[PDB]
Amino acid sequence: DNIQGITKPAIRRLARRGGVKRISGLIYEETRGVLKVFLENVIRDAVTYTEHAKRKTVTAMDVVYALKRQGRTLYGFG
Amino acid sequence: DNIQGITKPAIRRLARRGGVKRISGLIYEETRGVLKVFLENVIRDAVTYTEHAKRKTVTAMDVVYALKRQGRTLYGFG
Amino acid sequence: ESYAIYVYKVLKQVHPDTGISSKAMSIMNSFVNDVFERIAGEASRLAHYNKRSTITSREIQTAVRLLLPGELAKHAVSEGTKAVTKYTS
Amino acid sequence: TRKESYAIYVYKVLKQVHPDTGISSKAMSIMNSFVNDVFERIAGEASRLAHYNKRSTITSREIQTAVRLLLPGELAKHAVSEGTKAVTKYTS
Amino acid sequence: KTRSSRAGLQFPVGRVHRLLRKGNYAERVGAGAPVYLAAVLEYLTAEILELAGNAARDNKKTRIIPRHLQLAVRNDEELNKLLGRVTIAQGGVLPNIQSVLLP
Amino acid sequence: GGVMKPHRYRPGTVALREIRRYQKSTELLIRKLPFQRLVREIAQDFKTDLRFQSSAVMALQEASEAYLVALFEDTNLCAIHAKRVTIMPKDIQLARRIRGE
Amino acid sequence: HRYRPGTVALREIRRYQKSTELLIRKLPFQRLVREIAQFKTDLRFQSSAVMALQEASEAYLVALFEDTNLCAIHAKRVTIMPKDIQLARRIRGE
Repeated sequence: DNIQGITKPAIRRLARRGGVKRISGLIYEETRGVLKVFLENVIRDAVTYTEHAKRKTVTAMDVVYALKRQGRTLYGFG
Repeated sequence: DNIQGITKPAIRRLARRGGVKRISGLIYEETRGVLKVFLENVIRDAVTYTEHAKRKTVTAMDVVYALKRQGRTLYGFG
Repeated sequence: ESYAIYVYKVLKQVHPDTGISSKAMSIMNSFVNDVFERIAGEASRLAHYNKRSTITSREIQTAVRLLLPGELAKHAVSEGTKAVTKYTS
Repeated sequence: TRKESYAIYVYKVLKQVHPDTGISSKAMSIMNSFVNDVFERIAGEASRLAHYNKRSTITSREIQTAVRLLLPGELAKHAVSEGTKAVTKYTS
Repeated sequence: KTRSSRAGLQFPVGRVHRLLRKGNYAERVGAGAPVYLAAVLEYLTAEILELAGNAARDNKKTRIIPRHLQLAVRNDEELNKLLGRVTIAQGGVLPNIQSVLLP
Repeated sequence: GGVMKPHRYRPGTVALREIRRYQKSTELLIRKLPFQRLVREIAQDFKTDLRFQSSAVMALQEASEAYLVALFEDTNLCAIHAKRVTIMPKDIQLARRIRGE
Repeated sequence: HRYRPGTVALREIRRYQKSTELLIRKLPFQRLVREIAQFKTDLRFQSSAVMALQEASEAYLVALFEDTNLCAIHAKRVTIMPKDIQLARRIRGE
């Protein structure tokens, strides 16, 4: 149960960066669920690429390719 | 002013298809503006494709390619 | 040329006594073309990432697994594997 | 093993548009990513166009069409101007 | 004999092979690629047509119409995900009314 | 002695009836000739003396009708979230903003 | 001495929009990833991969919360509520 490691202070800080002034007490579970879904999708794609590549190690380029597949296009990691 | 040809009851009809019960009096102009912008973009792309093809007639396949470029695939006019 | 006759031959196997309109036929033609383009482009990317000249059944399978949803992808892979096995056996 | 990059070229450009200005390694990597991304976009659009008109050769005309389709507003105009100027000077 | 007969499929393998060799996707193609792709296409087509026929029989009709294709695709969990960004001409929408509007 | 009329529909009833009526069918909702004139007019701004295909215009009409239908579908959700029955331009703007337009 | 409710909230908003650091702790995130990566047993990871995942996740969450705040404001509320997130994700197309 490592999803509880995304702590309430962390989510509050992220919201603050988002421009939220007042936060309800029920936001954190929904945020945890959403983060879990997003990470699951990306990691599934990354693992798919790795298995096709015949690699034990998941490389960063694989993560980039998954994000490009889903339409995020992260810069700064090659 | 052919934009006025998009009649008030026509917009009401589109809304009814969408599932709107009560329509405000300014929805119509806003929809006129939105539709104008959208058509302008699509037509610009289509005419670009045509002029690249050296044609004077605007084929339907050009409209299809333009809509694909926007990211709205259309089945039927292939 | 198009896939019309092939669509018919498929249609008659899953619904004998039915018909289909020309507009529906064109829609299916577009759908076949679209799926083919998607899968082919994905396979071409995959073959580029590993710097390999050839697209293989493995490449197509990778593309299918990436592109389709799960329950659909599993059946797709099963059918493709059965077909490619029968092709040689 | 050696690998290709764009760092020196970007630095030469920067030294032309800002004689006194440094750039961090992270920024250089981001710029490499941007250059690669734009190159891929333009090239793929050009191939798609070249396929639509059944042409074996991608020429400057297809590239210009691709750029015009892909860049918004006056940026496309300036891009076309620069490319045309460069080609014209290239011929002579 | 035709490769489809060997593979037991219905879509033509050879035309797919020619399209791959012609559509500028790579330098080479393995013998098995077209057969696999044809099998996938046949399976997807059969699925779509089965759902379309079921939708048609549900309305006492014998000819599949674009509205039926729309209902079949949108009334499925995974096909809708696969065709989320596709607009079907003469397709229409799904009948539904928000519960806060009914009296 | 006079001719008494029976009654008047409660408001919204016929609106819902029209909602069902237009959701059941699949047809073009926009006046075709005005639409063609509008397309021609706005196309004149990119290349003078153009010519169109009938299907090229039918496709444009289809795409536009679908786009507007989706926009209204999201806008109705926006309005409902605002606890309103009437639909407002601000809801349209919010829908476009969140969608990314 | 106390700062009135919301003042320190604005102070945090300003300072965290000014800053560019990461907000989520690396070790919990790495544990989460390596836990939900069990798809293929006994996997190995480059650090840069986890760094890119963290970056993308924080960016996605920030982008989502922006629309959440927009919705809440549209609802004439200061406090964000889960229904706002649900509306944002519904309109966004997820």
